[PDB]
Amino acid sequence: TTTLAFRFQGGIIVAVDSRATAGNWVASQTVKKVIEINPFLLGTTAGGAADCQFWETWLGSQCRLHELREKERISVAAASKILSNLVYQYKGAGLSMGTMICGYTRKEGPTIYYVDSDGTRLKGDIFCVGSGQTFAYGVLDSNYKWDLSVEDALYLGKRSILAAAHRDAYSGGSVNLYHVTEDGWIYHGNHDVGELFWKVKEEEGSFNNVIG
Amino acid sequence: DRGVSTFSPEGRLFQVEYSLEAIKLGSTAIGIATKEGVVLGVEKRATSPLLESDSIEKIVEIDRHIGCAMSGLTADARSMIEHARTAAVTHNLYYDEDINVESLTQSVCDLALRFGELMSRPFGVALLIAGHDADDGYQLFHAEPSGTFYRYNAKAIGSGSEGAQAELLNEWHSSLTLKEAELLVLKILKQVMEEKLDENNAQLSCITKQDGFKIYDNEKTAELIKELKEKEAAE
Amino acid sequence: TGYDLSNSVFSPDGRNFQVEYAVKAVENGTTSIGIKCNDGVVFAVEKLITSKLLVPQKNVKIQVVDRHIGCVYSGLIPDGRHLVNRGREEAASFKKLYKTPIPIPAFADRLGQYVQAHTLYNSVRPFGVSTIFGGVDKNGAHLYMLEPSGSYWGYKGAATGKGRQSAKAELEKLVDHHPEGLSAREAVKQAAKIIYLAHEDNKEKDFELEISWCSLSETNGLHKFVKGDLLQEAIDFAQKEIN
Amino acid sequence: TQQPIVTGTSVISMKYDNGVIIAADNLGSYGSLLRFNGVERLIPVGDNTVVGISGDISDMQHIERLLKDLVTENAYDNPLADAEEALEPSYIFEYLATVMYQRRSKMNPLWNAIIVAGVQSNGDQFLRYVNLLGVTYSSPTLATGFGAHMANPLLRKVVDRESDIPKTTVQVAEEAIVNAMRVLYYRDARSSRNFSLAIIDKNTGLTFKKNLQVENMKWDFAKDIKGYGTQ
Amino acid sequence: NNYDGDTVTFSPTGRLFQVEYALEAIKQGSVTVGLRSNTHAVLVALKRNADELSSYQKKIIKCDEHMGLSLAGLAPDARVLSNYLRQQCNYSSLVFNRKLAVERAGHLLCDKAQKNTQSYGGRPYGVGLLIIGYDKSGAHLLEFQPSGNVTELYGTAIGARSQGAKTYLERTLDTFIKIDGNPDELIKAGVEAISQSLRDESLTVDNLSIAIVGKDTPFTIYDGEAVAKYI
Amino acid sequence: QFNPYGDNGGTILGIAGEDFAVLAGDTRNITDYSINSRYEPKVFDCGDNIVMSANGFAADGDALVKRFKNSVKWYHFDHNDKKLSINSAARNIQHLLYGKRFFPYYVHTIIAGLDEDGKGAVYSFDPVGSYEREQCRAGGAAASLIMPFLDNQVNFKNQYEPGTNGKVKKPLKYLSVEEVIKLVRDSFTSATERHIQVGDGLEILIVTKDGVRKEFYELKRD
Amino acid sequence: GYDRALSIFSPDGHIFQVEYALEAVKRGTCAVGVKGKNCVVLGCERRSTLKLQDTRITPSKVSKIDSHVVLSFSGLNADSRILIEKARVEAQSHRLTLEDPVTVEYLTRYVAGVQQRYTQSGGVRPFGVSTLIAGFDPRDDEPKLYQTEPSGIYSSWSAQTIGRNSKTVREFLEKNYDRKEPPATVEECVKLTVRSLLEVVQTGAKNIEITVVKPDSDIVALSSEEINQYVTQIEQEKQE
Amino acid sequence: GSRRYDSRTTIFSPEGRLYQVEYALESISHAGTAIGIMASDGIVLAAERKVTSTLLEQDTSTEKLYKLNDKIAVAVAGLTADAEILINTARIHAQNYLKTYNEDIPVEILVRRLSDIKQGYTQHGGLRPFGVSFIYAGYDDRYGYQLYTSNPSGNYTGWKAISVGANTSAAQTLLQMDYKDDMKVDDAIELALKTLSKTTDSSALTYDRLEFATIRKGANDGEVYQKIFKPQEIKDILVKTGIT
Ligand SMILES: *[C@@](C)(CO)[C@](*)(O)[C@H](Cc1ccccc1)NC(=O)[C@H](Cc1ccc(OC)cc1)NC(=O)[C@H](C)NC(=O)CN1CCOCC1
Repeated sequence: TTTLAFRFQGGIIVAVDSRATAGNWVASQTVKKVIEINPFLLGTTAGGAADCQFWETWLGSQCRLHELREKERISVAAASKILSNLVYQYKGAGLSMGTMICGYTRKEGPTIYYVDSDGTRLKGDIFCVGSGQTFAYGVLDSNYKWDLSVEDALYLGKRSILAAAHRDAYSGGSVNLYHVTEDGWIYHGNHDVGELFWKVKEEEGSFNNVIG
Repeated sequence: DRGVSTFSPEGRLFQVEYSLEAIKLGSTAIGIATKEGVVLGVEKRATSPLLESDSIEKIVEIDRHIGCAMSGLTADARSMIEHARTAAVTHNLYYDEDINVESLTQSVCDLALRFGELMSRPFGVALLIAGHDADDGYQLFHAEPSGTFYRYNAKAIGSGSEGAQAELLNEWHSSLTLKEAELLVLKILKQVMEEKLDENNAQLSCITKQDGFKIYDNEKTAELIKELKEKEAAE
Repeated sequence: TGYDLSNSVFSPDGRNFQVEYAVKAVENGTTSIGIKCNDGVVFAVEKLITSKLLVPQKNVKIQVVDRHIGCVYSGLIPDGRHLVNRGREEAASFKKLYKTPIPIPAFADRLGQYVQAHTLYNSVRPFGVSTIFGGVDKNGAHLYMLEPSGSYWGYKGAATGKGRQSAKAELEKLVDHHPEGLSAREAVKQAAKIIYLAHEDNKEKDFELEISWCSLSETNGLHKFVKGDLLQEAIDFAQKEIN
Repeated sequence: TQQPIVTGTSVISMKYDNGVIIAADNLGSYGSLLRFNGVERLIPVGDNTVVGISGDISDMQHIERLLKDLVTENAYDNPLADAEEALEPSYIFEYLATVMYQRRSKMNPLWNAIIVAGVQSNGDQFLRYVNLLGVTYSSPTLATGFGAHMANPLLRKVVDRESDIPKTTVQVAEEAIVNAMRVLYYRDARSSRNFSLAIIDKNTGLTFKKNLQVENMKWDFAKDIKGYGTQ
Repeated sequence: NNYDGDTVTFSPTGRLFQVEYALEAIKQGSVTVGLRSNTHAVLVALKRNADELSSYQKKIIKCDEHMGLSLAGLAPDARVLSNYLRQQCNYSSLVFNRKLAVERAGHLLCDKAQKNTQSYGGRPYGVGLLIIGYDKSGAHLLEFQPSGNVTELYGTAIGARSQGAKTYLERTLDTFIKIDGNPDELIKAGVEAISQSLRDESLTVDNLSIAIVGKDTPFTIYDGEAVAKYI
Repeated sequence: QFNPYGDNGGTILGIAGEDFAVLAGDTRNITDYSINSRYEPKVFDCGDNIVMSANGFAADGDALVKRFKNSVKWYHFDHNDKKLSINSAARNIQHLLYGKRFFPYYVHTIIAGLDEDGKGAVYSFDPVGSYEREQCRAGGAAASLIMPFLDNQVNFKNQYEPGTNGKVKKPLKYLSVEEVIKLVRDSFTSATERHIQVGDGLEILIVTKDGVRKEFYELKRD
Repeated sequence: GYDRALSIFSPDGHIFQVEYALEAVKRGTCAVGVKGKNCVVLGCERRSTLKLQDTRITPSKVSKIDSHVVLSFSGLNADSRILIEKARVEAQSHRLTLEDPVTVEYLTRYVAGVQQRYTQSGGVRPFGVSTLIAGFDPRDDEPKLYQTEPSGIYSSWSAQTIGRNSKTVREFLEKNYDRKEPPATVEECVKLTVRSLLEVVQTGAKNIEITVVKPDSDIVALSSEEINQYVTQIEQEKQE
Repeated sequence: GSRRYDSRTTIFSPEGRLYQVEYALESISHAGTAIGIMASDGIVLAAERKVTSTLLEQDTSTEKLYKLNDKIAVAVAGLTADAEILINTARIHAQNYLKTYNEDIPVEILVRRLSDIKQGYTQHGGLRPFGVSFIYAGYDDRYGYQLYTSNPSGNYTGWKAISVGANTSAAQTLLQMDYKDDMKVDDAIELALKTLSKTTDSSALTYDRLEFATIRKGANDGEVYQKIFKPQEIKDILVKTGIT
């Protein structure tokens, strides 16, 4: 994996790859690594596939029960802490999870929480998680400003995953984009790296290391 | 004294039969099922004018496709609702689908007889569980503390139940619209209620396939009350 | 008073009225008997045909414990089954630890202690069955009869149920007239007669006969049901004696 | 977590036109020491099933008791215990299979390989394998340990697929089994000359043969062999 | 009187009044009928409603592909017992790869109901059950009572006014027992039998409930327009 | 020290069509270098038009199929004989597998059938419960041999329209049941040639709205 | 473990143990809650048969559950401690998992749930206590006042009273409290509360406790002299 | 079963009272009177032994007054055996607090916990309550000198002066009359003895029928001392105040 999400002027961008691995064997190229918990909450998956898939789905059930009991959508902070407290109970057992809980609420505004399987829980504006997190950080950090437009921010997220997809052997397949606003999350399509790379290379003039 | 799970000579459980008497003392709750949706309405019955009536929560959401109205010792219902909500969401987790209204009702009714010498006594509250699913469509169930549940086209429980049930018998047909069913609940509630019916002491709700389970606002119910009075005076 | 309302309570006599009340349930039930013979034991029971709708031969009341012990009882049938289920657990644990199949006297005390245990507390009800049981072991043939109190003894012949006194009288004659002993095949024929004679005390509904036996020679020391030609031969012998 | 101590070697078996044959030698090895020579490793259950067991003998004897106890339990409240509701080979197998997998799943296995051979009530031949891991499979020929490597090849020349079963008589099938037992005696360092054989036929029923010996052995060519090369 | 406070107490004449009061709950229940031939076994059940706006209480429950029952009395108690039967039927399948015998099904229910009548705190089950099934010894019909007493029959009926249907079946015994290889006619005989227990009311489309099991027929239930054929 | 896992070899394959779905698997069972059975089926009809296979360690495979079959049975009892949809069956299997996250079932699981719109569906699982719906999946020992062939022939990967300067891709389209079975047979004969744990026989279970049909084909026995 | 079902139904459909628990509440000292436009005031009676008391150390009638919520009660004093303790623990647990203090509705719902659980659990009797729970939700200026009782039912009140002679003070509040225009200021709200207690108490000396709660965890208890000034002012206006 | 013989100790009366608690209080009202008086510079504990026999060993005896820790003591009224169960629990609780926080336990905290235990016996468990009333006398650096009382109900309250056991009605009237806030310890000693001497059911109050104790800051500089009075010391203080 490679997953990212960052805060900016126009809300939150969330971008992920779609590759699954079993060692050097490419298990899948079409995997969904963004869990839609509710119209205002997203969860990114990185690490052990079943672990992420199972427990984030489970998280979605706990968030549903919260709003039934409390007649109010769960806060991003509370949602992230349910998950972080859960994995903390399993600490040492061998769970492998690198997650980001992203969403909007009235009291918090746009918020991103990093949660991982050894119990670390961190609020922040920018995070990149997964085997190719370093590659995404390189492109994202060097191009990031708060005053980015929705159009530019979407592209930067897409371009950062593409960068990691290229270099990281354990990332790739396709890019899944999301945009989170005050009105909720908006899906911005699946982008196959097969075509996206050459489209970006040509139009942007980048990736000069590759034989054109 | 005597055992909690004791049978009477007529072949009935004393404690279950006594809990039914508690339910008769409770406030009225009515449910009507149509092909366009199911309607649930209740009598709030504030004990004093200083009590803020909007805090009286006798209609309750279980899931987006299942609603619930109660009557009797309403405090006993909290754990029943909690179980129902957990069951509904749990099934959604295990099977990636909405849970059938009958299966939900059956799950709640399994708690009913789990008492003896488990909890110390039966529940002192009856429930009207209304919902929709893809298989059997719009459904209304009456769940008792005996562990038994009947499906109904329309049903009234509480203090004005027998009088209201006889009224529903005449009025109900298989081609009722939702608007008709809303007015019919208000009409019958106003008949059996002690105090005069208005938007503050009575509450309406419905469940449709499209919009799911919704509790009506006091502004919306007030207009349905005004629409009801005009139509009765019109003939 | 109130001494009979609770189980395990001594009356001023020194009696447990709840157990004596359980005996009344036993007396109410159908007749069952047991006959000890030369090299084994025979069991028989009265099955009342309530209706034509009862499937013949398909409501079996005699039960086997392990492979060498037969059990029959009168009174509350479910209580009897519960006791046999325990017997089967007891016999299984004995064989598990000690290898050899449980001896009849050993087995008898296992049931005896269990039934007696149900007279020690008010939280449990005494057993509503008298159980006639026995079989063949290393020391030979044994016949026992166990009661609601936990009381049991060894018997030459045993009987319980609504027609116990009739059967007891008929059993006593066999003990007197056959001091040297009674054969296994003879005991089956006699068992049929005694059930038929004991049926006079329950003659509204007609009945169905059911016999079983353990014998060192005839059944090779194992518990078997009497069926087919040998059963019909025993019925005909009984029919000839009543007329 | 175990380690097997007193062990039993190959159990071999095959189907034929009217039933099944199964065989296993009478040895209880203690490592390289051939300790016990009077060990019966074929155990009949009723008159229509034979269970052949290899591996740890203490665990074999535990399984013996479980089967012995299963017959007793089935007879309880069962007027048709010797007829329609008698124990079938398939029932006996599935029970053991369940036990074996439950034990491996508790990390405390019964250190055995088992072959259940028998005939069903409708005349169908039953033959199926199960081991310490709970792994199950069925085939016209089945064998454990060295039998799997040496016996199966020979037995598969007689019955290579399903269609070859009707074409195989009991005479032909028994000859192949007895031959395979000889080959195992030549080549298995933990095997003995003495063995037992069982036939379960749909017509003639259960035939249990004891105290058989491997005979017609070729050893005469040994005298002509000298050294290990030059000599 | 003084001896009916709980199930742990015997009366002076040797009666268990709590068990008898549980038996009374069955008599209040709606009528249901059971009967069989040699090939098929049939359940017919009169369903009951609270009023015209209500549904009709479902009486018949499926336990396995080859077994099920009809209830009369406390419905929740039927749910508890039927669930237990479902588990036992299922245990027999998973562990032994064996369809649970209808006779054993009865023995298991008897022993479950018994434990409730001998211990303080608990209560007897307040429901009667008619179990039908087709196993290795053909078709079967059982009558369960919460006293613990289970009885195998050719035909029977339990509930309110069940004596009318029970007498009819006692007369018709010789006729309906030989309805072999004909489902519809065996049902017709059952529908005619339950009709002898009707008063004022008659069999309507959403009132009648029929179930059947047999040689080449899994346990299936018929309700609604599917039972219009038999009115 | 006792090792509770084993490898029983073999390989399985699932393909989905427009109004059908197939689940294939060889009939060979092995341990180490010995053949245990030449015909031991591991693709099972589980009811409700759901076929299932759990390839890898046969003891864990059989145990899982046995539990899911049982899960289908209790679904009918608890929810008024409702048909278990393929998507619901998938999620249920996830919980079965993840239930043993810390002592896993050593199997790659594949189920096939039809979705609620009547269209063909294949779901595939990892050993601890991860799942994903696909048009195409191969599982087991020879998955690495077969899977890339499927990418090329079912999803038309790396295939462009002739003469379009590698600009226009070959359009995606559903395959007929006749064309799918051709790909299945070729996939298994190819895998049999180069993988020692694959051979003996091929058993295919086809799923349409009409029901579950079977087809068997011989494979090389070496 | 002691299992006996102590709370059970009777032929007429009543659970007597729960109803007898209400009688214990009726015996208890009076407690009143009045909420204004920007505040809530909790008034409490203290019986004057106890002189030689040490008011420094004697348990106060109004208890802080958190910095923003308070709880007063009527009924058995020992029983009230157990509810208060559980409530205080749940308050800290909520802050720990949700990262936000409890709402007054949530805290009330929890306390009511505990009370209910003791009406259908074996071996236990119901709480002989009714409570008034008041406060302000986090980042909210709308006043909240709730009431609970032994049965487990709870509800929101504009103003409410419980305890002995509560039916007298409830009568006073029903005519004196205007829904359209609640007490605009703190002084007005405290005065109305003291007025309502003066219908029942006896003397306005060391018999009345007042606790004022304002938004953003602003809670203070009034002293004797401060309360006495309200008593002096009300009596002079009364003589008219 | 056993239901038949259950007294149901933890239930309400129709009037909303706890039967067993009320009856336990009736029991305590026959016990020897115990008095506690709190002064500005200390606390006095005085108690009357239950009808003494002349052959009772008086010096090596403890019936009424018990030490919980160095800063806290209690006077007992009711069943002694019951009190000792509770006292050992209190002694342990005080040591747990010291072990946890490295500070002597505040008086109210110890009193609350002991009272919470009594409450438990009135709400659950099906057991009879403890037939005991305590007067707690103690000091801590928050509230200084403190007097509390607890009863079988588990309810506790604070006091300037208080009596428990027999004749509390008469005793409380006499204390309410002569007590004032600026009182000293030596004055409170005199008041305690004078109150017992008038409320006693005995003919005359003597040294052999009393237990007495003080908690002063009468040690050297800013520290608290507990004085459990010896027989001879009670004899002297009884003469000094002019009662004998
Ligand atoms: C990139 C591709 C690097 O793996 C991502 O982290 C990716 C995230 C992901 C999220 C959702 C769905 C699919 C993929 N992770 C994987 O693909 C993951 C890598 C991984 C494997 C094993 C691990 O040990 C805990 C940790 C990470 N791959 C898997 O989980 C594969 C498909 N499954 C297995 O290896 C099954 N194992 C898991 C551990 O338990 C034994 C069985």
